[PDB]
Amino acid sequence: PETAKDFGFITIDHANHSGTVRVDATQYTKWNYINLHTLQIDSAKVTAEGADDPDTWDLAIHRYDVKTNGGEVLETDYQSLSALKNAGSMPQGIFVADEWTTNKIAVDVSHMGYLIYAPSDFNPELSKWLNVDTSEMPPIYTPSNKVYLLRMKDDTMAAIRLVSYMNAAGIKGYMTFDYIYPYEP
Repeated sequence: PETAKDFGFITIDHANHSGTVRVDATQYTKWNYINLHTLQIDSAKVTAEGADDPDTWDLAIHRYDVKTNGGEVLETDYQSLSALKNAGSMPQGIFVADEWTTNKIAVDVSHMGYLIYAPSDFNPELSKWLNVDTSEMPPIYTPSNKVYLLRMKDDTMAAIRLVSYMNAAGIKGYMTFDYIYPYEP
């Protein structure tokens, strides 16, 4: 059995500043908004005319796509939140902001010659957490297994690591990630 109690902040550890988020991102018509500040989940429709973003959010997931709310992401070389925590040093690298896209966020795959996209923000760096090789029949799914640093507008930081992109039946689009928020070396 799988209820609504199986989605959202399924794990919260206020002492360790850690937790686990699980969202159903199988629909092409929806954004799943995550608020790491309030430990809250929300969703809204996304059409060919864009989306209705809530007043407050830190990141959003559509299928395997990620967008941030004026945030910037760095893909670290660490493959564990523990490995990052132990390093005791801020990982160096260029933080990547969102890009404005008109051909990335698919909202209608019913013409699959034609594929309808939403004009939308997109973070190409955090979305690296899953690679989908479309030149293969069927496509090949390769998770980076890397730890991502998310620097939000207020200069607070989160360390995100995708745990799974499939449910127990192998259905793709059920996204589970572990985080450290707020992350401080």
